[PDB]
This record gives sequence, structure tokens and C-alpha cells, in this order.
Amino acid sequence: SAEEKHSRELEKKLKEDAEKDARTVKLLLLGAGESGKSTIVKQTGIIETQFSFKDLNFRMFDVGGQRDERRKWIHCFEGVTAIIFCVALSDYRMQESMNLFKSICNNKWFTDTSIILFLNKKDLFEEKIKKSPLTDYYPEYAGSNTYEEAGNYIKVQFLELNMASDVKEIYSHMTCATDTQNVKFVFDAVTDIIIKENLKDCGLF
Amino acid sequence: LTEKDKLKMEVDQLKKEVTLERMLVSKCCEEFRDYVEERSGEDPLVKGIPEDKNPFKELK
Amino acid sequence: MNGTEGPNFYVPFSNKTGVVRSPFEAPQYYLAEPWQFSMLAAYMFLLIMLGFPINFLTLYVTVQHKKLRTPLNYILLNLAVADLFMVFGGFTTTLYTSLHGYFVFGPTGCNLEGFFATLGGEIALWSLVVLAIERYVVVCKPMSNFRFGENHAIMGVAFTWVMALACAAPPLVGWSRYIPEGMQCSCGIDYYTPHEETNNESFVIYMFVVHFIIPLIVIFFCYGQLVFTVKEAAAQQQESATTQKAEKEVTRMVIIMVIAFLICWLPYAGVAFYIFTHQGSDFGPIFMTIPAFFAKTSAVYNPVIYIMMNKQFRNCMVTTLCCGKN
Amino acid sequence: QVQLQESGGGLVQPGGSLRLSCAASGFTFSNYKMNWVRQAPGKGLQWVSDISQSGASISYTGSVKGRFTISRDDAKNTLYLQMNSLKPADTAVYYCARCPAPFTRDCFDVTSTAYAYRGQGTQVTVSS
Amino acid sequence: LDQLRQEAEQLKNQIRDARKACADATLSQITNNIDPVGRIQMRTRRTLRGHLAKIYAMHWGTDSRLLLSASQDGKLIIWDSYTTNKVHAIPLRSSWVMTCAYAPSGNYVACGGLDNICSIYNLKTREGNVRVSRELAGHTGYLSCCRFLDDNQIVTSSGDTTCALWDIETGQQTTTFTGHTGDVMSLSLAPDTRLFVSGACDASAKLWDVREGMCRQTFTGHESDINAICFFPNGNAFATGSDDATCRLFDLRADQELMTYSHDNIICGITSVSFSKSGRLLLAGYDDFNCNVWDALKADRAGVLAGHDNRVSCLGVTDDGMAVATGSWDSFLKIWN
Ligand SMILES: *C/C=C(C)/C=C/C=C(C)/C=C/C1=C(C)CCCC1(C)C
Repeated sequence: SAEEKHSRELEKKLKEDAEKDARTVKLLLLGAGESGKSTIVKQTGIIETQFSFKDLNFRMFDVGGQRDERRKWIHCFEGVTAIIFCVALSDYRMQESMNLFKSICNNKWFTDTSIILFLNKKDLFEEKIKKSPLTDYYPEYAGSNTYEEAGNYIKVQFLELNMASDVKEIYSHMTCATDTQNVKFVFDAVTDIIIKENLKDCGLF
Repeated sequence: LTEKDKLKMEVDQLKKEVTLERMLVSKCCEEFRDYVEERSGEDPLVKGIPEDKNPFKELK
Repeated sequence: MNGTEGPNFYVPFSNKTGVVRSPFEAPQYYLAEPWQFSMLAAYMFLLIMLGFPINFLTLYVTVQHKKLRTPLNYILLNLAVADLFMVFGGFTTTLYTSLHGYFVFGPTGCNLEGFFATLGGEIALWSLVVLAIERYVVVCKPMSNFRFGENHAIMGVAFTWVMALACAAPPLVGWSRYIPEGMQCSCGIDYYTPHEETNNESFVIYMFVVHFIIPLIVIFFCYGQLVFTVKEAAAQQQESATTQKAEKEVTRMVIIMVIAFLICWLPYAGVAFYIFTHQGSDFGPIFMTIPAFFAKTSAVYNPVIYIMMNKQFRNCMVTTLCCGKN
Repeated sequence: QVQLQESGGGLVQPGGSLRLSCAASGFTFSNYKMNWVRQAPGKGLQWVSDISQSGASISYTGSVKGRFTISRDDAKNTLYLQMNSLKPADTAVYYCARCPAPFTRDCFDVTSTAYAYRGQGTQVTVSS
Repeated sequence: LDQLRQEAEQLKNQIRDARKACADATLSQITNNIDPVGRIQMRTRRTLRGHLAKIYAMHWGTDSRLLLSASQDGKLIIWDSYTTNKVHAIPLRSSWVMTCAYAPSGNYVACGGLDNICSIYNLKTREGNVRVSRELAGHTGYLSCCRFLDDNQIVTSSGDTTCALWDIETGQQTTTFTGHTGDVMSLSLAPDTRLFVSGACDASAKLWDVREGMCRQTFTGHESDINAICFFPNGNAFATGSDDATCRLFDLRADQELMTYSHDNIICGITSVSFSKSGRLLLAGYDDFNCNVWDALKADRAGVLAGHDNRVSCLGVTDDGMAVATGSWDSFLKIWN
């Protein structure tokens, strides 16, 4: 029949378009607005950026145009590979990014996905605490003033409230704004996440 | 003017929401019940379709 | 030397004392002891009562669940139905004739029995081989622009079925025999007789080339590349406390699977290689049946390794049994 | 509506305890996860306490580990927080928020601005 | 400020006392002399496949034959629900959708998602020219429900708390229905096509009207967010379908509840509600793959439609009541009868 052959041609077209998007790896980055997004996407709906590196194709989903409350649209990303935080390094928004990290590490839709965290804007941060330490808004928490341990102090604050009862490891990278190996780190991380699920997909883990 | 509008639009519209005359829920409930009972004799999803009038017959 | 031959049987006891008979006519108490027959029957009974539920409840938990019907678990279900064939065809009739003694089931019935037993064992072997193949190709990624879908799973299952039908069928058309082997209580594919009519030596070297060393080379290459590409990725990121949890477990599982293959398909190749090399030997009945012992143990220990240590099947089985959570 | 009124916030020299409470009215106060959020004088909102339904799961923030306690009195329909040995770095306002979905551990927008399920709270100022 | 909020809560308690004064008996106090419906058991007829991701919304055609579906792959597929053909399969720009609609003239197709754009496709126009006719920009925040009230006017929900109206001839947003505090999740146009009620995420539905633009009434009485409402086909009532497992049937001109539909085994959320042809069966889609019916005259359930394993995201009945299409997150649409 004419309409039945049209339906079969449409089904062939849909199955042919299935294999193009069933092979890519999709990622999302929250970032809490102001961040070092504009370098790591360079290297008002859903700003989709699409890069590739060594036979892995990526599709970021920089959602920033939506409002602050996000309990109603966050379930459409249940099936993403790895969340990419973009926490800027400016002590006293710093606080609002930490409240968002609590929400995504407690709900059922993201308690099995990884988080590729990024400590960002180091060469601004190293001079921003060379004179004004972290021990003003907090108590004397660090104990010293450099960029290694104070950068590691922001890491241990974010890793303090992760549950991680499954494969939920959190990579981290104290990254600059003139970096050249930043996209290699997001490639080296996501291959490890792909290995862990394929080991889980075959079953032996 | 966006910070000077929504502070007061809510309270003036909520003040407007009380002047409208209500009805007894028994009376409007009887209206709903009479409308849903006059038309329930020929609802094709409550009575069921006797295997011939439906356009959703078996397909192989 | 090697024994005495009849029209369609070979018994490894020499007729110089004049006590040997046909396996289809008279009981073999001259050959072995009756308590050995009862022990083999008791082991076959233990085999069926332990291998029937562990191979049926996997189809139970994959017909109740949808997540198990995955495009790379059809091989595991094919292994399950392979051991179910080895239980229903294989174990029950050899249990009955080991209880009764002499193989009163007819040469046509023995040609059916050896066909079904060799069929189940070869679907088991080749399902292990092609699951090693798909695990290698989906984890190690030797071919870019590739994914694993439903088009490849049934193709691999059909490959196991056509290799098993290339194994078990040429005894039926005249390339070998289906004599009862070992304790004269199990129809075995012929691999030891000095028979010249049906070109037996060419079949023995064909089986040792195609059906033993090619799956051994394939399994070794696949699991070695798997362990190498997991350990090389675990060396890439040492701070991740889950990858070091992963590489130890997959190395342990690869070692367990390789030992599981080479503890049940090695004595067949060893006995066949010793008999083909030593042209003319002298063995016993109880020596000839322990590779069948080890290979028929595979029908009950292969789900213990392949789906009970799978982390997805075992959760559904312990929520179906509702007792004994880990 | 969903009314969440609070009481128990004044001035207190540091080290001194202070107990504040949220009376709830509008829903069934037995099957909603509950949060205690603070807001510094100038800074954004910051989540503090994360009390679950029964009382088993209890979380805390970074700057508070071993100085605040929380308890839901179900029969009196009231949430309770108490600050023991508080520090002068808390001159905040305090809201008590309800997580949106019942029978669920999700508390996703209890810290967001213009949120519909938290009261106006109290004021906690600290002397020296 | 303190004084205006004190005045607001004082008149809120006045509204609460005025609603106290009228509620003498609910629906289940006066319905107690009727016959019950009975346990119906309707099976599927067309298990309809063709999707590869989770789907979010659907809408029947006016002729009760053509179905529509939108999912997370870029598909805007229009089906024929008689022989399970695929009449059209539109590849749209944004892969992310949230809603879709079929025009009452049977000619256009609306869609939209969190691309903040409701787009109109000119279906069956020319030789395979299934193209986007207009895109309705000028709308911040994500979008959750587009609905035609004509072949030229749309009413679309918002993320920034509006329920705005659109004229497709120039693309300009004519009127905006501000007044909500949370984001609006669904709409349901009246058979009068002058009133429409909209539910949002602050436990409050609002009965707007098209011409004068003012919210005539705001209905409270819920606890959690309100996910998907549906209008009762006389012009006097509507069901709500909130997130606390409570479908509540509200009415007009009295503003209080008529009934609640919940018992203790219902745990998860509700995300799709549609009435029957007469309204005797309120079809409610749950989150535990257990989209059920509700006898919306005796407040008791009468059957389930368990044929899925994921979130039953959407459902819809025909205009003649002869079917119900339920679509879920498992890429399927089960059409029950
Ligand atoms: C009940 C008996 C079973 C399942 C065993 C059947 C035996 C085989 C599949 C053995 C085959 C082999 C030889 C005959 C010699 C060369 C090596 C093998 C494993 C291919």
C-alpha cells in the first residue's frame, strides 16, 4: 500500500537516524551562571555546543536561561553521562553552587552518574587570596595560605557531602583560562566512566 | 518598575478575589452530578464496545 | 591393545579372558563394579537436581524482568538453554542406564543421545567463546564507529548453533560414531577408536584443530586484551577508588573463567592427544569417563560463575527468592 | 495554603544556646522531608539542616558539624532546631523549608529564591 | 513591608471563613443514592512502537483518528491510530520537547520544550512541505503546554509564571497572564473557549479568561505542585492532579473542593489527568507505571492500566470517548479501549 510503504520508509528513516545519536556522548554543565564556561566551551534556551576529540563525540547542554527553581525540568537529563560543574574560585556565586551540589547528589535521577568537577580561574584565585585569605568568612580552617592546599580545601568541601554508594566518583581539575589539556582531561575522565558502565553492562565488575 | 509592581499586584488581586459571590457546593455539586448522570447512559468507555462498533479491532 | 570392537561399539576391556560383551546386550559388571555404577548414577542425579533450577530460574527472572532482555545477555540465555539441553537430553538417560547397567536404549537411541549431549556441550562452549568475543569488542574497542545491538546478538547465537551443528551432526551422516564411552553408560562422540572406515583420525585432528585450539586461542586473546585494556586504564587514574575496585574484580573473574574453561575442556584434548600420539594404548573404563565427569560438571558450575557473579542477575534472583540478600 | 511560621530568634552572646521552632499548618506533617535554611546579611541562601521524615537520615552543612540539633515533633506538628555553642559568624535570617514531593528523599529547590514552600522565618542576630 | 502582607493574610483568613460558610456537604455526601460503576477491565488494542527515547506529551485530533507524539529524540511524529501507520515524522530543531498539540481544525501542529519557543508546523500543506510556519519567540523560561483555542490563537504556559496568548498571523504575544508565583505546568481550555484554568507549582490553579485578561478566581487546597489539569466538559468544573498523589475535582462559582481521590497505597506523583466523554471516568496517570481510572462520582478507583514499566508521562481521550492513548517513558503508546 502507498501509506504503508510511506510508514515503512519513515520507520527506516527513524532507525537510520537512531544510530547517529545512539553513538554520541551527551553531557550537561550547570556552572551557576558566572564561571569559566566561556573558555571550556571555546577550548536563550539550551545552548548546545558540540566538539569531538579522538573518536568520541560530545554534546554539551549549557542550560542557563531557565529560572532558579529547577525541580520540574531536571528529570529530562536522567540518562546523561557525566555532569560537569564549573565552580569559580572566588571566596565570598560560590555559595549557590554548593547548594546545587547537595541537590544532585541526593536524588534518584543522578545518584548513579559521575560528576566531572572543575575548579576554575586559578591565576585570578592565586592573587585573590595572596593578600585576603580564606580564614575571614570561615574560621581558621585551612591553616596556611597557598594555592595548592586552599585549592584542595575547596575540593574537600565539595567531596564532604557526597554519598557514593555506587559508581559515583568525582574527578577534579584545578584548571586555568589558557589551558591546552583541559579537553584531554574531560576525554580521559569520560573514557573511564564509559569503561565502568561497559564493565557493568557486560556484568563483571 | 518590576520591583514595584509584583509587591502590590498580589495583594490587590487577592483583595479583588473576595468580592465575587460564591455558591453552595451542594448546588453546584448537584449541577455536576445531573450533567454527568444525564450523559452516562451512552458513554462508550463506561459501557464498553461490543467488538464490532469499535475502530480498534484485532490486527493479526 | 586398545580394546575390543564390534559392529557399532568399542569396549576397552580385552577379550583374552573371555568375559566382555556388547553394551546393548549384557550388563557391564565384568568391566566395572556395581557400586561404581550407582556412584555415577548418584552423581548424575545430583547434577540434574542442582543444574535444573539454576538453569531454569534464569529464564524465569529474564521473563519477569525487562532489563535482563539486553542485546548482550542473549548469549547468556543461550548458554542457559544449552545447559538445559545438557540436563534434559544428557543427564536423565545416562542416569537411567547407569541405574539399569547395560545401555538398553538402542543404537538409534544412542545416536540421538550423543547428538543431543554433544549439541548442548558445544552450544555451551561456543556461547562462552562468543561472549568473550562480544566482551572484547565492546570493552576493548578494536573497531571504531561501532556499537552492539540486537542485530549482532542473534547472529552470535546462530554462530554457536551452526558450530554445534557442525560438531554433533557428522557422526549421524557417517564421519564418526556415537558409541557409548567410559562406563558404557553415556553416548560419547568417537575420538579414540582405531577405526579406518569412517575416517576417524581425520575427525580427531579436525576436532583438535577447529573445536579446541581455535576457541582456546580466541578466549586467551580476548580475555588477555580485556585485562590489558582494563589495567592500562586503571594506571591512567589512580585517584579513582572505584577503578582499582574494578580491575581486581575483573582480573579475578577472568582468571576464574579461564580456569573454568581449562578444567572442563582440557581433559578431552589431553586424552585425545595422548591417544592420537601414542598409537595403540591401554586404558581403563573409569579413566575414560573422568573427562565426561569434568565436562558434565560444567552444566552446573557455569551459571555459578557466569550469572551468579554477574551483579545484575543475582539481584533479581534474590528478590525473586526473597531470602539471603548480600 | 502552606503556612510555615517560626519563633525563637533574638540576640544571644556566643556560646549561648538558642532554640527556635516552626509551626506548620496546611499539609500532613508526617511525610514531607524538611530543611532548615539560613541567609546571611547580604549573602545568598545557604542550606543548614536536612531532617528526613522519620528521623533516621539527618544531614548537616560544612560550617555546622556538632553544634546544631534538629527534631520533628509529629504530634505537636512542629520542627525544632537548637543552636548550642553558636559562633558570631551567624547573624542570619532563618527560614524553614519543605521539600516539594512527599514520600521522596528529594530536596531539590529548598534553597532557591522566590520558592513557594518556606516561611518568612525569624532573625538570629548575635552579640559579643 | 509588614502592613500590606498583614492586610493580605487578614483578607486570606476572610476568604477562608467565606469558604468555610458554604461547605456543608461534599460530593460523596449527596452521591450516596446512586449506582456504582463497577470494576472495568479494558485492554490495549494498538501497542504502538516507533520511538527510541522517552516521550512527554500527546494530543488526539478532532476527528478522533490522528494521534501525535513528541519525545527526546527530535521527533514530532503524527500517527494514524487505526492501522498503526506513521502519517508524518517531523525532525524538529531542539531535541528537547515538553509538550505538543493538535489543532481543532486538524491542520496545524504546535510543539515546544525548554528551548523557550512554541513552534507551529503547517501540516498537510504541499508536496511534503512539513515545515515550521512560525516560532513564538519573546518568551523567557521553559515551556510546558501549548494549546490552540482557534486556528489563529494559541495559549502557552511558561517557566516565568505566565500563561500568555499568541496570534500566529504576526507571531506577537498579544496578552500575558501574569499572576502566578511558580512555573505553570499545564492548561485546559473550556468548551466555551472563553475561560481557561491553568495549574502551576504553588498548589494553586487559576481560572483566567481570554478577553479581559484578569484572573477571575484562584483555587487553593493543594499541598505540593500541580502537574496536569483537565477541564470538565460542561464549563463548570475541572480536575487538578497534583504531586501529592491527590487528584482533586474542583468546580467553578463556589471555589472549594468537590472531591479528593486518594488512599494510602497511592504513593508516587501524578502527571496526567483527562476526563471521559461524559466525565464519569477520570483517567489519571501516575508515576509507578500504574495509570488508573477513577470513578469521579463515588471517589473510588475502578481499574488500572498496568502495561508499562516507567513513568506514564501523558494520556488523552478522544472527542467521542472511543479510546484513550497513554504514553510513557518507555518509548511506547498503549491505546486502551
Ligand atoms: C555428555 C557429554 C558431553 C556434553 C561431552 C561431549 C564431548 C565433547 C564436546 C568433546 C569434544 C572434544 C573431543 C572429542 C576431542 C577434541 C577436543 C574436544 C573438546 C573438541
